[PDB]
Amino acid sequence: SRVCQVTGKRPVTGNNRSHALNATKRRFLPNLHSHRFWVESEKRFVTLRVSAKGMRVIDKKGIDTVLAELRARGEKY
Amino acid sequence: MQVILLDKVANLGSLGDQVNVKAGYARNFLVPQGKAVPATKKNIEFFEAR
RNA sequence: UAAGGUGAUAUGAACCGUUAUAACCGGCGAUUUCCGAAUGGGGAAACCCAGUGUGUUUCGACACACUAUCAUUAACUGAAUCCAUAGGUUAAUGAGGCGAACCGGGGGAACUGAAACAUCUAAGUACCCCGAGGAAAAGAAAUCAACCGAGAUUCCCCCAG
RNA sequence: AGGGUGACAGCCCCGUACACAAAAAUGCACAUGCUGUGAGCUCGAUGAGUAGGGCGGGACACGUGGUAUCCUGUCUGAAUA
RNA sequence: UUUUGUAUAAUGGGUCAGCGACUUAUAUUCUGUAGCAAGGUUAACCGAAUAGGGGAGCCGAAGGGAAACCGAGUCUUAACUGGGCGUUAAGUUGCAGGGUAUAGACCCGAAACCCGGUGAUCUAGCCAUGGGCAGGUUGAAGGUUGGGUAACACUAACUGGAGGACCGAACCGACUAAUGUUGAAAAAUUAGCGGAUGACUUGUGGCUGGGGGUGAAAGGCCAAUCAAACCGGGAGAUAGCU
RNA sequence: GUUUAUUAAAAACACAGCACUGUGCAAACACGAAAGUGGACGUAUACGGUGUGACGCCUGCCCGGUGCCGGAAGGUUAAU
RNA sequence: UUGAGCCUUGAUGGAAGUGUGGACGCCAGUCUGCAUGGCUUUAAUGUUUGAUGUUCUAACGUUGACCCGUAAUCCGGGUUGCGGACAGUGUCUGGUGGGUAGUUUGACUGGGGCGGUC
RNA sequence: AGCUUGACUGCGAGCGUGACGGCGCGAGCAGGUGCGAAAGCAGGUCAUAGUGAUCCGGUGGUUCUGAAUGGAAGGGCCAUC
Ligand SMILES: [Mg+2]
Ligand SMILES: [Mg+2]
Ligand SMILES: [Mg+2]
Ligand SMILES: [Mg+2]
Ligand SMILES: [Mg+2]
Ligand SMILES: [Mg+2]
Ligand SMILES: [Mg+2]
Ligand SMILES: [Mg+2]
Ligand SMILES: [Mg+2]
Ligand SMILES: [Mg+2]
Ligand SMILES: [Mg+2]
Ligand SMILES: [Mg+2]
Ligand SMILES: [Mg+2]
Ligand SMILES: [Mg+2]
Ligand SMILES: [Mg+2]
Ligand SMILES: [Mg+2]
Ligand SMILES: [Mg+2]
Ligand SMILES: [Mg+2]
Ligand SMILES: [Mg+2]
Ligand SMILES: [Mg+2]
Ligand SMILES: [Mg+2]
Ligand SMILES: [Mg+2]
Ligand SMILES: [Mg+2]
Ligand SMILES: [Mg+2]
Repeated sequence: SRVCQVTGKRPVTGNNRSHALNATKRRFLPNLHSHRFWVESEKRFVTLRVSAKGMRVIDKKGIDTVLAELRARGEKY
Repeated sequence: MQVILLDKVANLGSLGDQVNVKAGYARNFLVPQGKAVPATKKNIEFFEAR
């Protein structure tokens, strides 16, 4: 599924609206990517299906923390 | 993404400076290649003691 | 508790009981074929076939027990790669399916109304889905007030069509 | 109260008011035993990819309207008594 | 019943019996009636539970002006000789009724739109694996041997056995007619007719699903249903019509 | 040969043949939120789409309109 | 190669001898330097930043090859070749869009349509 | 033909005409103005066609309103598109 393994971001439904405001169902879905991440603390690469932001989080909090989560939460990975 | 260096490296190499690198440059090459590391405000003290 | 009983259509047969092991009622046990989440594999539900263990002064073949999957934990094992991982076996736990409404959540119509119809309405309704409890949810102010003050959430009547 | 009995029964029957009863198993309260759990004082700490913003939607009675406020798909991003 | 008008040859009714259509709730206003009266009445809730408590509140006693504001006046204008709305009549809460609002709002009736399901045991096409075609014709390529060429060509016999080839049963079709039309039959019977070694025909089993399938194409077929299947749901859709 | 099972078997559909056009393969194209699958265990003498319809003799003029192909200039033009 | 600011390689509120091209100089200075003599436009070095072109690998692709899980044309891991900041995807955005959907398409009227009328 | 801005602002007894929205006629009062010696006349044109409700919004004016308070936004009112 199109779920960001870091943020839990998933597709959400909203509307389209024309210039005449005609509503047509639609979905916003996240900017997923799947990415080889180096951990070093395990001498290995791990591919997380990750959103940008998911990346920007990993940048900030730093991988291992994020990996504490997921494992804390049960995410396969 | 400021990070601190480790070896020489590019037009910023210095064995331990606070640069401001582009993130992709950072978290895809330098760190996985061990040529820098994030400056997590804890890291800005170990290479700010020398 | 008891003088009468062996459910009903439902007589009959053969019985059982009367001062306490007749029946009947209640509490707790016992037995509880096969199918069905079905869980040993399969399958046209109630059937076919196994591996391993047990079992026979007639120790063959049959009968019985156990063997699904996932999760967590442990143990033992263990590639590419030596380390280490993935992988593999066993084990202990828990899950699975069903069920009236109420409840929270993910999705979410059109008829219809506008005396037509797009915005708007019907309506976050119907419906699909996931989940849980005896209730659910909500909740201990980054809330209101208006310079006076109030003091979580929830429900009822007002405020007011 | 009510039902039944060969027609309409306080006194025929079964009940009713009322007073009583549990060998066992259980719901609920307390009281403790066992397991798991933490209490207490001193000194600290005070929730950042967040608040806010841009784009797109959605929620708030409120249709973007002069539109506060809330939620976030997207790109951003503080102060810290 | 409907109509300008119906014995009407315009509708409806074979007959009887039973059932079958202006309701309910909450708001609002009017009439009646009752209580009290410049006042009337409580809502939830408490409850010794139709009591009693509870006056939060609602209506009325003041109007005028968009409003600030003023007030038996006020607004208009610089200002009214003025003018507009007001100042004189009582209100309010129950109970019964007439209207209206919101609801299915007097009852029955669509063709349809949306949602979730069930259907390829009919039929369309396709996949896989098995089966069928009496009898009789025609005589393609090729072959052989003579003739014939310099050798080929070519030619005659004989041989060979081609084809969405021929005639014709089984089998598959459905051109004509009559019969049948409350059938023998919700599509057949009889006499004739087409194909009949092929793009043939057939048994079993499989796959394709509803704005979707399949279609040698007719809008054909998708279970006697098809210009959007069937079942349940929204649902008492809506019906200015009968 | 096929067709409106059940009022139309035909001059309709199909057909071999013809032409245009797309497609360089992870093909175009189709089913599919996606994974994937068909196209094809094929590869331009292939495959899809469209029109025409054995064969014979042939298929003339018009690119202004609409469409398609090509066009690194300039004018106008979105978020930002 | 190259757009554009602040720092920078440009200018402002040992005298005199030998004296020669350029100056947007309406329309050409025997004047200055070459060895020697008691806080900018005419443009370019360090940057923070776009446009284009080359190169690289390290995100990302691989429906090439080999290895292991594993007797497995799925997936994953691994090595490697190829591709490579492209491709693809998310959000936003201009174009196209009967492929698909919802709808509109007046009334009068000597029937209706066409005409005419409003 | 001369001079001119009465094609004026606030009002309006009383009427006509419309289902209504509305439209029309009007002496007179107040302020200020023109022509006339003056009485006077003038609130557009000899009259009856020359037109468009509401909503949304623009503009100018306006101490009327201003979501704690001062402001402001926005609104109202007057004029106008
Ligand atoms: Mg079984
Ligand atoms: Mg099984
Ligand atoms: Mg309508
Ligand atoms: Mg205080
Ligand atoms: Mg805090
Ligand atoms: Mg008539
Ligand atoms: Mg009549
Ligand atoms: Mg008569
Ligand atoms: Mg008659
Ligand atoms: Mg009649
Ligand atoms: Mg079939
Ligand atoms: Mg034949
Ligand atoms: Mg024949
Ligand atoms: Mg049928
Ligand atoms: Mg109906
Ligand atoms: Mg409805
Ligand atoms: Mg027919
Ligand atoms: Mg026929
Ligand atoms: Mg072709
Ligand atoms: Mg033809
Ligand atoms: Mg359409
Ligand atoms: Mg509609
Ligand atoms: Mg008409
Ligand atoms: Mg405020």
